[PDB]
Amino acid sequence: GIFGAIAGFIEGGWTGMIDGWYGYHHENSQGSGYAADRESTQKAIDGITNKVNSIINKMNTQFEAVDHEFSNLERRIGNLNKRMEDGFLDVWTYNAELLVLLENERTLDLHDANVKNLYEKVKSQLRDNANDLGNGCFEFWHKCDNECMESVKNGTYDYPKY
Amino acid sequence: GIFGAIAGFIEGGWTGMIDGWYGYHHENSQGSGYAADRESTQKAIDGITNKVNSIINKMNTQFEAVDHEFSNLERRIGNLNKRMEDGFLDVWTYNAELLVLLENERTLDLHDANVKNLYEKVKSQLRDNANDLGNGCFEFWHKCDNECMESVKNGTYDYPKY
Amino acid sequence: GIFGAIAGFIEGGWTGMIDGWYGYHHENSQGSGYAADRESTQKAIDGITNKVNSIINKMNTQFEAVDHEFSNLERRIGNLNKRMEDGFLDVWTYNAELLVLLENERTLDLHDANVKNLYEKVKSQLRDNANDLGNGCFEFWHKCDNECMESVKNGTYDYPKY
Amino acid sequence: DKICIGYHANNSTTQVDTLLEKNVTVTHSVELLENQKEKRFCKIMNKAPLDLKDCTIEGWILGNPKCDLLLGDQSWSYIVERPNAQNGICYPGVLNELEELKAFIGSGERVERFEMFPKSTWAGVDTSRGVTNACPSYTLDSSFYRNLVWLVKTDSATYPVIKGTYNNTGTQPILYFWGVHHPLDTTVQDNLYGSGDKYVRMGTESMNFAKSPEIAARPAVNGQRSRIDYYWSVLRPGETLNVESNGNLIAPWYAYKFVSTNKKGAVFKSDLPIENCDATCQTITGVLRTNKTFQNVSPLWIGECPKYVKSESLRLATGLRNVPQ
Amino acid sequence: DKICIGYHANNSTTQVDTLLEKNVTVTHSVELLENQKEKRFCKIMNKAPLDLKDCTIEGWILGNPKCDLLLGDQSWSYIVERPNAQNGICYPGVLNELEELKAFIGSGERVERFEMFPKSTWAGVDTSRGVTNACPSYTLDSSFYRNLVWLVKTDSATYPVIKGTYNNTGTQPILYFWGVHHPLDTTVQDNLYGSGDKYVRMGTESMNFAKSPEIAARPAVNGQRSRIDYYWSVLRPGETLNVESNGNLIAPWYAYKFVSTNKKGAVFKSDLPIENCDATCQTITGVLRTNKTFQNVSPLWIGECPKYVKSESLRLATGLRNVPQ
Amino acid sequence: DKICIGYHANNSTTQVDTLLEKNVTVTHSVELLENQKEKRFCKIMNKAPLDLKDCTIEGWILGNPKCDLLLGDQSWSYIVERPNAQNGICYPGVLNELEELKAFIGSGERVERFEMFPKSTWAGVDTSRGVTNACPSYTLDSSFYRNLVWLVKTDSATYPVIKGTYNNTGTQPILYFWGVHHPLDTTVQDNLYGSGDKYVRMGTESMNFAKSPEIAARPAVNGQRSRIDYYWSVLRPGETLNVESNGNLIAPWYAYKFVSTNKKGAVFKSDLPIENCDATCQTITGVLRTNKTFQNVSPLWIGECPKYVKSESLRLATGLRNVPQ
Ligand SMILES: *[C@@H]1O[C@H](CO)[C@@H](O[C@@H]2O[C@H](CO)[C@@H](O[C@@H]3O[C@H](CO)[C@@H](O)[C@H](O)[C@@H]3O)[C@H](O)[C@H]2NC(C)=O)[C@H](O)[C@H]1NC(C)=O
Ligand SMILES: *[C@@H]1O[C@H](CO)[C@@H](O[C@@H]2O[C@H](CO)[C@@H](O[C@@H]3O[C@H](CO)[C@@H](O)[C@H](O)[C@@H]3O)[C@H](O)[C@H]2NC(C)=O)[C@H](O)[C@H]1NC(C)=O
Ligand SMILES: *[C@@H]1O[C@H](CO)[C@@H](O[C@@H]2O[C@H](CO)[C@@H](O[C@@H]3O[C@H](CO)[C@@H](O)[C@H](O)[C@@H]3O)[C@H](O)[C@H]2NC(C)=O)[C@H](O)[C@H]1NC(C)=O
Ligand SMILES: *[C@@H]1O[C@H](CO)[C@@H](O)[C@H](O)[C@H]1NC(C)=O
Ligand SMILES: *[C@@H]1O[C@H](CO)[C@@H](O)[C@H](O)[C@H]1NC(C)=O
Ligand SMILES: *[C@@H]1O[C@H](CO)[C@@H](O)[C@H](O)[C@H]1NC(C)=O
Ligand SMILES: *[C@@H]1O[C@H](CO)[C@@H](O)[C@H](O)[C@H]1NC(C)=O
Ligand SMILES: *[C@@H]1O[C@H](CO)[C@@H](O)[C@H](O)[C@H]1NC(C)=O
Ligand SMILES: *[C@@H]1O[C@H](CO)[C@@H](O)[C@H](O)[C@H]1NC(C)=O
Repeated sequence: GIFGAIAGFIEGGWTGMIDGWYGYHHENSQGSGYAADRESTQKAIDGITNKVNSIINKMNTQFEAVDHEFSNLERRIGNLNKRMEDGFLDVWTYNAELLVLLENERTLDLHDANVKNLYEKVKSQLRDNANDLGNGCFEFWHKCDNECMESVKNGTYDYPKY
Repeated sequence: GIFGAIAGFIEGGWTGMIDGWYGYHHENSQGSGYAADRESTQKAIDGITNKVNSIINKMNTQFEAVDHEFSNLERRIGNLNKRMEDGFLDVWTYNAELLVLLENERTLDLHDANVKNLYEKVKSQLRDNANDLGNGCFEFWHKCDNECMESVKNGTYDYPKY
Repeated sequence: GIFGAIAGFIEGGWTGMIDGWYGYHHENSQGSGYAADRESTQKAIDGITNKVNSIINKMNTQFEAVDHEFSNLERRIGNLNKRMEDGFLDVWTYNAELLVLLENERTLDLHDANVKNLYEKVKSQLRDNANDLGNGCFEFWHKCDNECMESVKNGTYDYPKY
Repeated sequence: DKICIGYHANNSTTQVDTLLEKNVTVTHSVELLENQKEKRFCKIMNKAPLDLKDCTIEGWILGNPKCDLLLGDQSWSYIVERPNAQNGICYPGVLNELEELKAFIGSGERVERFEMFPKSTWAGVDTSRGVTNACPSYTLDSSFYRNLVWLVKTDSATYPVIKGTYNNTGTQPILYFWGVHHPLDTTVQDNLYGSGDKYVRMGTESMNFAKSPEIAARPAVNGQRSRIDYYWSVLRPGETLNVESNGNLIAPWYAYKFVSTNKKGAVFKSDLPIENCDATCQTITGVLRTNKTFQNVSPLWIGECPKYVKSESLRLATGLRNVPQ
Repeated sequence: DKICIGYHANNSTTQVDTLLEKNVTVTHSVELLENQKEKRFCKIMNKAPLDLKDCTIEGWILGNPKCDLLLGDQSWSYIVERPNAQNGICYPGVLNELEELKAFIGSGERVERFEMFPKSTWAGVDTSRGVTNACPSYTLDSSFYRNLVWLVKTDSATYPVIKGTYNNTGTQPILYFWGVHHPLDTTVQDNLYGSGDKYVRMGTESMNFAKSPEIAARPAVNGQRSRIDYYWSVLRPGETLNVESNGNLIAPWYAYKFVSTNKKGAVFKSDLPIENCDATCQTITGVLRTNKTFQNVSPLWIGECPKYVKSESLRLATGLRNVPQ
Repeated sequence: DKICIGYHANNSTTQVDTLLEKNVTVTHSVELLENQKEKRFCKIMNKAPLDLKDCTIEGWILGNPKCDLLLGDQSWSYIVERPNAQNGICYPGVLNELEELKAFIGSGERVERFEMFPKSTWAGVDTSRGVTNACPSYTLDSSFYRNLVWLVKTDSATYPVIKGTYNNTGTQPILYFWGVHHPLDTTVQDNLYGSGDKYVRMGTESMNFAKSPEIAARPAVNGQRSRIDYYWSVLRPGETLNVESNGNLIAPWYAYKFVSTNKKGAVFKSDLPIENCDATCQTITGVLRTNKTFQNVSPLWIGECPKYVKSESLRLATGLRNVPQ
């Protein structure tokens, strides 16, 4: 991934976070847990759903081959028909296969970017008050209970306290 | 946006900066004002103008449908002509509509990246000497008059002073 | 480049680093030298080789024009043949030329991203222990011999020492 | 106390390809291509197809006596012709503009058989002896096409000029057939039509036809060295057909009121079974039941089908790179 | 003291679509598609089109007496045929290879009418009585095509062999017409051409023609049960045409020196008004005046037109996401 | 002590274009298009092409006496016809369905000439005097096609009915030719075939032919005002051909056992030299020797060629932006 987060500085995924694409693992006195970031997950779901549907809609025409026959004295127009039908078959096979390879690459980059930005949103809030361990984890210099955790996730962390 | 600046950590645009795409708002003893960064704005204008023109040039051929008629005993070649004309109409409608959706997405990412890099160029110059507020603004720890401001914008800010 | 490293905050390339695409220049008591980062270079070589080969494979069909002749009373089907052959020639010229312009842009961004991430991998390891000069160089606050240098490059730099 | 940023992994082994990398396992993905068919023919728009069974298109539409099963009115969503159908043109000869006829019939939806020229149309000729052992029915060993009548000479008085007329006063075009007989020698000619230069002439407001017998011995086919030149045309609404001949006329007896289709029209040459089922999408090699966008089953279909493509797979990534730990 | 990094917003409500998102407001954008036409026909390359008005292509080029307005030399950038034009083939019959003729004429730019065979070409026949009430002019109620001559028999002496010759010694190909008459019965035949087997034969260095009258009563059209088989050909530079006939010949009188176009050529079937204006791009449904790359007006045009496409809109983003505050 | 992160630069001046920027120098790149040809014809699959030299396709396959170099069996990977070849149809006339014949022959790989009807096939006619000064050989000034025989009348007894038969009992289709003579006047007709209505009739299990002479003086070509209507057909395995005629028959003498190609087939009209070399890819304007994906040399080729495209260049970036310092 060109953004460097997925299978990058965050080496692996979380099979434990089952309720979304991107999110958090917190650990404090009340214990541990996974939680999806629903805003960035839902935004990605909408974008990718839109992309799938747009591809499906642009591909919703069909070239129609026909059953028509040609006599032994119509070799030229019979072959013209074959070469044309094959002609369109090749451009649409090309269009579909190339599009999928291109879209797949960009889709993975999209997810990679979103994890990166999520990581940046958190680093930007905490600043001095946490230690960035280099792997997507932050160690707080102060006690962070459940409302503190939740204010980091909803993007309203209150730095001047603590 | 995958780079996270436009409608991201910089939440909104500036209707007050009318003379360019990306730029600055400064505030010191001499007052306030907007100024475009002309280097990054012009570079983007050239790139996007090039992209528009390249699309226009690649689309500067035309498939030519014809007026030719076919008798009641030429149903096969008449239908061959129709299916071919419709065939090319569908691939070009596909090519144009898909290209525009793809290019639009990447164009918005381009602008998003450029704002991000502009923000990085400034953060990199100031270092210790300013406080990053998390929204694209930096609060100086020292007095920054108009020449100081202008040296930040032209990328020659002199850290060892002040 | 949208990631801001190549011909960006790292202003130029190194003609002295001949053995790879991305890498390092170190300078300590034992002297100076260039070394490629083989992991990120090889990963890029594989990706780009895959991209070239995928393009070559998707383009490995051919529309076949024919030698067939048409009498003076076959102006309609002769012209149908011409317009169809020209029709496919135009879509494939379009497909090839557009693809190359698009792939070239994204390829340069790929390299640009990889240099950026390489720079981030190093900044993340060193932290306090080096001064980021803003141009892709880090000045160590401690002596860094050859094994220290090599541990930065292989991503096992040991911060708690020194 | 710590908070970590991370991403979803799961038990997926499903892979996609990208420009940069093959065989990448992703958490979620969607396949856009269908490679699955039901190997049979079904109804389309809840209308049944027409099975020709042991009759070819020509045998069916000419009224080959061994195609009586098909004889009459038909409605079809499409036509299925069996590869080994034996009942076509039984009396040797060429059906002219055969490929255009097939295309015409393929563009149709329904035919109504009706009597166009009763045998009593043709004054002073015999209409009851025009049979042949090249055209057996399932009972008689010498019959003839149910839609044509082989007119021969009476007692021995000379083959007079016969005449027929039909004004198409209906709303539908009429598909009809006729022929010209070409005996192998001049005595067979004389035995059937008498002496003199013979002609078959035919005309509407927009069509002209004129031909003479071309007497010659051709290689034997179904026991005949003679030939028939079969023809077809379409009488448009408001048009009128005049027939004039003094011999060698295979006359139009029955014809077809023809309903052209609003849809597409298909003629499938296949061995596949026709069954009692519904479908929205029918290809020549089977039924597709999908919501998918592409298919690699067949370029040839009737109904609402996905785009045909030569690809084995078109799997689109939706989720992210699967990196479980 | 502070400095902020930011981006442009404005009052734009113009939106674009992307793969990820519909209806995104952007600060700047450009529309690539034209959906606007001027509903009229104009000059192309400052050359005017040819309006056929109440004449069809056949009536014009055969010299139908009611098409005298068009008669003679013409230059055109394209041709406009009106849907309800009544003046075509007045004496019933088929123009052979009609669709190829239209394609030929469509590839042209200019015709020069000239006399190819003066009536005095044909020795021993009448050239002054070949008229018909099926071909009225605007004055006479019985006339005939200005480019053909219906040759009939004189006093009553037998229809001799007539002969004509033209060596094309010019630089341009010649478009010319001729016919074969088919009377309804044998007495009309005799009254006009006398007895005996009749023929019409025609030949150049590269073309052969031979046909006989086919006597039969066809349904009446414009009061005639007879027919004419109209033909056309092109005499190439250096080629020579020989005509030989002993009856039933509708002779070539006037013909056309033909200038083939370097451009494309169009024949527009339309009702749209022709006006006094210029254009670089003319479609069948109107004029386009644009610099834009695509258009969804028509696939059918003459001139320099944008690519035809079925899209309502193709708006390209140039500026960025509009987020005013 | 310091460590720096950086990237490769080199001495490259090779440039690529991108959507955002033209003329970008990159460290590494690959060109995908070939613009280079060897201006000659070579072997394909180590099989040689057939050079027609001074003979056209018609002259070769009809057996024009000046094409004896080519006469007999041939095997070819493709055919080269020279633009200025003078030896085609020497006795004036039209080869019917000429374009279909060329397409047929183009789909082939090998012909075997064999005698199909020995001259002794035709009872009671002269087979030794059918020559003409329009068809000189390189020795005789009056010869005729090696594959046809111009049958004329003997002493003066009347042109009897002649008959020929060939059952194709082999595994390959047979390409054969025949003609109908059209004298300029009725005395030349009488001098060669005698009086009476003449015919040429021909038939197989699937083909019928019938034509009469059409006597008329056409413009002189190679010193002849007469004409021949040349025809061709293909006798399929298992089929039998019957010939019947009483005059004006240009008879089939020799024919060709035809081997259809599994590959593509090409007929190149070119002046390029044929040389002693191998190739996998041969275009009409030269040989391509490449591994590249595209080419802008020609859309017309035989062999395994790269995709034809109108582009001057298709250079793909692989390395990065070249910024040496
Ligand atoms: C983001 O998360 C933070 C932390 O969960 C949210 O702040 C919390 O807001 C609730 C009320 O919405 C506060 O509870 C209140 O406490 C008082 C007693 O002091 C009680 O009388 C009220 O009825 C109510 O229960 C809670 O203290 C506060 N947590 C803090 C300040 O740490 C915040 O609202 C969230 N924002 C969004 C946009 O979701
Ligand atoms: C980037 O912006 C900075 C700040 O505006 C530019 O530095 C400024 O350069 C001017 C001259 O070009 C200096 O003014 C000079 O002052 C002396 C008196 O000390 C006077 O004798 C000269 O005639 C001239 O007016 C100005 O002091 C200086 N500002 C500083 C150092 O803060 C810089 O040139 C800009 N660079 C680029 C590449 O645009
Ligand atoms: C990344 O680079 C570092 C630095 O080059 C590598 O650490 C080095 O590992 C070697 C052994 O693999 C250490 O040498 C050893 O020294 C002892 C004596 O103390 C000797 O008995 C052993 O035989 C061996 O020579 C070397 O000290 C150590 N350098 C340090 C710790 O600074 C590291 O292995 C590299 N990792 C990867 C994955 O490449
Ligand atoms: C790689 O992909 C091919 C087909 O795309 C598949 O047959 C093969 O098993 C895959 N290999 C791995 C290791 O997934
Ligand atoms: C039948 O055709 C004739 C034309 O010959 C026409 O005059 C007559 O009105 C038609 N009859 C009907 C009932 O339409
Ligand atoms: C969304 O787009 C559609 C057409 O693309 C338009 O009709 C509709 O008004 C748009 N909605 C908004 C909220 O912009
Ligand atoms: C006209 O044609 C004849 C061929 O029959 C030719 O010999 C003669 O030279 C031609 N005349 C002119 C003036 O070209
Ligand atoms: C820019 O490119 C064109 C062709 O693409 C070339 O002719 C020209 O020399 C190039 N200019 C520079 C400065 O590289
Ligand atoms: C030749 O053709 C006849 C058909 O007329 C057939 O009966 C005969 O068996 C054939 N001969 C051979 C040797 O195939």
